[PDB]
Amino acid sequence: IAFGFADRSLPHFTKDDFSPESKGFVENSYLRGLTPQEFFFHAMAGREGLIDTAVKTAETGYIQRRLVKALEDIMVHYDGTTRNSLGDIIQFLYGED
Amino acid sequence: TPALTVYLDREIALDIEKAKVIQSSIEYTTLKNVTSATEIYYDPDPTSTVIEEDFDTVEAYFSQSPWLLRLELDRARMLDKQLTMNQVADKISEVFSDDLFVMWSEDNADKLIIRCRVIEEDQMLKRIEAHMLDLIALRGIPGISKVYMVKHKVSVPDESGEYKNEELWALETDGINLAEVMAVPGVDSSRTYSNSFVEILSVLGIEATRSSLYKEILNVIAFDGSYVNYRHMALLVDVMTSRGYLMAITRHGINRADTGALMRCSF
Amino acid sequence: EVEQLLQFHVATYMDNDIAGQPQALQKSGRPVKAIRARLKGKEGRLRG
Amino acid sequence: EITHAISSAKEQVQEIIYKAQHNELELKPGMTLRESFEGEVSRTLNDAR
Amino acid sequence: GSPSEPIINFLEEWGMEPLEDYDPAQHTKSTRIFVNGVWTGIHRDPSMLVSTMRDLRRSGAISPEVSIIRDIREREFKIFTDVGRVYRPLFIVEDDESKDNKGELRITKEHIRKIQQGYDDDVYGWSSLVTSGVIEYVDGEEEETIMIAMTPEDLQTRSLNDTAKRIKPEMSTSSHHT
Amino acid sequence: GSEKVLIAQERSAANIVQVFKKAAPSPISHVAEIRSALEKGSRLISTMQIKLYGREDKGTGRTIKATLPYVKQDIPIVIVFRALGVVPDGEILQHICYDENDWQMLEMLKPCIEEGFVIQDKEVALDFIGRRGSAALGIRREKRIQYAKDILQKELLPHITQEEGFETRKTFFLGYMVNRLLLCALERKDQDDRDHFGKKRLDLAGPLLANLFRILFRKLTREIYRYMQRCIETDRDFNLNLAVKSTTITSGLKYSLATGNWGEQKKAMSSRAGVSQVLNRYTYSSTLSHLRRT
Amino acid sequence: SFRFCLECNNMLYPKEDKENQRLLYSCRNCDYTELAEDPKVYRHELITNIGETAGIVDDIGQDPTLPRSDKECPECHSRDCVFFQSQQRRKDTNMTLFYVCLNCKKTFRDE
Amino acid sequence: EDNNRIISRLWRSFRTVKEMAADRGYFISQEEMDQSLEEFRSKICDSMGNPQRKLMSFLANPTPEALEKYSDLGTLWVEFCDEPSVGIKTMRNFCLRIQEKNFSTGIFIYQNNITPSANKMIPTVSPAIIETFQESDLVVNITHHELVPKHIRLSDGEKSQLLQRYKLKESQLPRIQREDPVARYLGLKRGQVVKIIRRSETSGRYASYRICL
RNA sequence: GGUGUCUUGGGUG
Ligand SMILES: [Zn+2]
Ligand SMILES: [Zn+2]
Repeated sequence: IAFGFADRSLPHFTKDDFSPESKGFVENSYLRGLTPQEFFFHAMAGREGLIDTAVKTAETGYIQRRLVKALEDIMVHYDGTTRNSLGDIIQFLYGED
Repeated sequence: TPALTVYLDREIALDIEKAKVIQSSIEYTTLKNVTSATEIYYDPDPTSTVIEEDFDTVEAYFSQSPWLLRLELDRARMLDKQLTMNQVADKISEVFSDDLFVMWSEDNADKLIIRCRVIEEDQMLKRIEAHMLDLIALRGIPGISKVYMVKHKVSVPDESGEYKNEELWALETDGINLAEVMAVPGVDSSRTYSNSFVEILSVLGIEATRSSLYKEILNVIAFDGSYVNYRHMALLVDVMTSRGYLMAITRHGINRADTGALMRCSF
Repeated sequence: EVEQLLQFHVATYMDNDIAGQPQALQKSGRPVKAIRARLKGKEGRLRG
Repeated sequence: EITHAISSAKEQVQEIIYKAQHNELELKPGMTLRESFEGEVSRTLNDAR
Repeated sequence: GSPSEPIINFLEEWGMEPLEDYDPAQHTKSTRIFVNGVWTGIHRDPSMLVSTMRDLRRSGAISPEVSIIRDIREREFKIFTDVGRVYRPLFIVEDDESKDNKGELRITKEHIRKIQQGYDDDVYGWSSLVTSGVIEYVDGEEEETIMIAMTPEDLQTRSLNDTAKRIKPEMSTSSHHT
Repeated sequence: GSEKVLIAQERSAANIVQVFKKAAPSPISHVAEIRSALEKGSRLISTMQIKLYGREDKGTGRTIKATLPYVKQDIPIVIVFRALGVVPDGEILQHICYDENDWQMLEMLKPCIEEGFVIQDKEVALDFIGRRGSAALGIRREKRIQYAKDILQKELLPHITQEEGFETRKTFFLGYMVNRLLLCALERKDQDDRDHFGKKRLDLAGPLLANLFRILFRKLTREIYRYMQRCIETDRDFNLNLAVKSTTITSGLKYSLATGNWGEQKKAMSSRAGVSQVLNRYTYSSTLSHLRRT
Repeated sequence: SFRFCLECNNMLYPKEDKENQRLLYSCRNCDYTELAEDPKVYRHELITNIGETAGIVDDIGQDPTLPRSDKECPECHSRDCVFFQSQQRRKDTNMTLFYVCLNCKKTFRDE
Repeated sequence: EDNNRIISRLWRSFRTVKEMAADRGYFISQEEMDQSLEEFRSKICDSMGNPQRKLMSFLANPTPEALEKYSDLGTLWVEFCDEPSVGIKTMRNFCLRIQEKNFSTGIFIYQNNITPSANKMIPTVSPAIIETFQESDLVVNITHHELVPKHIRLSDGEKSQLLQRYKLKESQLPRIQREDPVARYLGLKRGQVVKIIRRSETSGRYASYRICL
């Protein structure tokens, strides 16, 4: 957990405190319950996960669209070769086996 | 993050001192890396000096412009890089043959110093000082900013034919220069590999480019334990290297083919 | 002036995305749906 | 047992902090003293959990 | 939002020196005073100025929504009366280090008795608490400079062993918390 | 007949200096940016960056050049200190250096002094500023000076003051900004945090309606001018109750609150959308949350 | 550290008195030219430490956010001191600390 | 000192050049293959230690197998030039000497740079062929790299056989650039087809074919 | 026998 405040993670800590509790170690379990500081740090981490899930899916879909458009015209032919729409050879035998 | 994997010759590959010497040989150091603080001194008489330390040095170096440069070289920095005063002064004179006259204190001297002379001249000294500190090379391949002493658990057969692990020192490096590092003595020239397959294409050809491309894609996919069957990535790398050069998966790559207009427009 | 008005009307009848000039606008403030805009994009003819 | 392990890890982290503050930490290749400190602490706490 | 005129007047009264009387040959230690992002002067001694400003805000003389932000490493004193700042209330721990009342909450059971009654004993609501100096507002910038106890029990370190209740943190690195 | 709620708008604070790092293939490395606004009206006025040209080990000239509004090319800093009325480089440095003992900052200030050594008086530097004011071609020097002097007086830190005879205060703020720039450039302080919530403001119904009403009322006054241009020609007394078309402000407020597009109707594009939304009355907590959204 | 002109209040630049071979300093605005004391004409540093202990003020004891340590003050044997790490912000800097006593305001270290 | 390094690099380049010539089909004496660093220094260097690059220049004739197979394989000339920078003068002399003694192919290894004016004489000297390499490029033999499989140029008849077996036109083959380091190393001309046998983790062995651009 | 077009905001997968 970065020092979002000046030299501390939260305003309930002192400056330049590198202990596990200051920088986001949650000592409790879910059964026992998180403290307010631990609750906030775990919320930051879950928010990071939600942002990642929301934002990476667009890059992934773009990548898969580009791959499909690049490889869409490639078919195994009756002579065993793997050719594109221009008839150009990509592999003389599919998968080399 | 460009990086090489420099396999060493077997005799070196087991010994650690030899591997460290090769490491020192491959890494790039500039005069910045061993310099503490540079001055500019007015020294009106070449045969004399206004300074009180280096008078003996130049009286022992004897038996142009009055502008002097007195740059200092820290001790431990030389010690850790196996660098002395002699090699540094030789390298400076190698590229500053006759437009510069160099005085240098000795290595055992209580202060490690270098003095230079020019042959209003208060700004050519500044330009020369900047250009020396920022362009004088000492040893190694330009483009290799860091070198690491890494350990690889290769599995090779024994003299009984049974496969046994074997613990060898190899090299990893920041930055990329495949052709020049491949030439450096002590390196297994037949096994150096780069993570930039454009470099592979420029140096080793297109088939090696295909191999490197498959290796990178397999690494990225199988990083987390996912397994994609071989033939799919083989097809993907065969499409990218079929024309003889690297074809990117973009409009700039896909739309330079000879296919019909309707395919290209549909994308 | 009038021939250039003709040139501009003919141009924006076909392509209303010309760099470095205003766009042919409609009464409501929206730009005109040119033919190129009909043909391009996720919602254009080819992909939509 | 669990709380003893967590206390042991807190003591280890405090010792790493003392070593870093008194200039005694062992650096790693391609890695800064602060990045080495952070990597060692993260290793310690992950193994504690 | 709030007018900046009373802030400037108090600063001029209490000792702020102007920038038309500025000479960096002498003023190597002086602290510069910003009001709404405008540098308006310098002071020889920010301590009593910030103390007096905080007492004025906690007495009602200054608008309760006015930021009073001292910076110590940067030798700055920033007062904000801007509109649009987000703020939240906190209890005020007695911090004057001179009386037995030091280190515990200024709010007591008399204040809660008055709040339940609904009037003072010669309407007592939230604003009366804010103006009596037991709760104040802090925005994000002022939050940088304060030391907030998480719960009223955290104001004192306890000497337990409850396998069910969660361990309230040790807070051992710091010898004495203020 | 439709319930509408105004969503609070989040914006960076005003009148604060922030210093930013830059990217590797950029000659500019460090940028101090300040936006200026007045306590009355709370409206933006002008923006003024102060960039640090020269990369690490590249871009040999490590000068610092401001970027004044209404000028095309970036002026060196000593030039603007001279245009504001402090020519001697000693006074510029002293306005910059509070502590003579420090040496690194004074060592990083020389290339600026060298690139702006030519000027020695206020008029010539202020013309150098004037030659860039992006105006028409061929204005003579004596009034090019007036245009540039106007830029140096107003549109240069309007929050400080826009009246004449107080240039020293603007010079002092320039010195403070330069010092923060150098502190960020010399690694003696970390770069300013864009996401810090103390450096942000929330615009509720008040300021939003203030902005929209200001726009629409200047519209109304332009209509009043364009009517009093005609009717006065007739040389008649007019009672002004037929001179104001009241439907302009009403239609504008209603259009903005009913569509959400915050701006004039013909500028729906380039205007913020969603400022106003249909109040969610599906359940009680949804209403309570929607009324407190940002 | 280059000085400034005693008359024109600009800055003096180096030059050479070829008839005496002594480094003067020439005003590029006025004609005044004085003798100098220090024959250094330029300086450059990369391993610097200005800002090591400089990030301290007199009233740093008044900061209620600084963590307080139990180190003994070498000066006044005071058992209460606030402490902090290097205010320098470079990447390779140490994590070694600095220690400020609240009694004498003398800075000390754990060395 | 640095002289040892220069001599060693030159000897490595010479060994690479001889391996190139033998790979391309020319006959090389078994003794000149195993040329050692010290024996090279003996036959080339001086009392002062500097090397005579005019003695490394050799002459190669087609091996009878590479004549029965590649009927268009003539005689090879390989020259290490002495001028670090090379201008139109040296290329003029080289082309005059190559046409003067009807050498089919001329490999021109240079040190520093080849100026464009000199570079322009390479294609206008038909029917001979002139190729150039830089010494820095020749230090490592890239065909010894593990990632570079063995390339074998097809003959005209075998290229025709390949095209008819697959019912193919030339433009429907995978391709290799004329500037490819392994195409440059092999002296591939436009239209010639290499056969590339390579490791296959699914089938063991796989033969690929590329045509030269 | 024939139930129109575009943007803004809030959600579901
Ligand atoms: Zn002067
Ligand atoms: Zn003390």
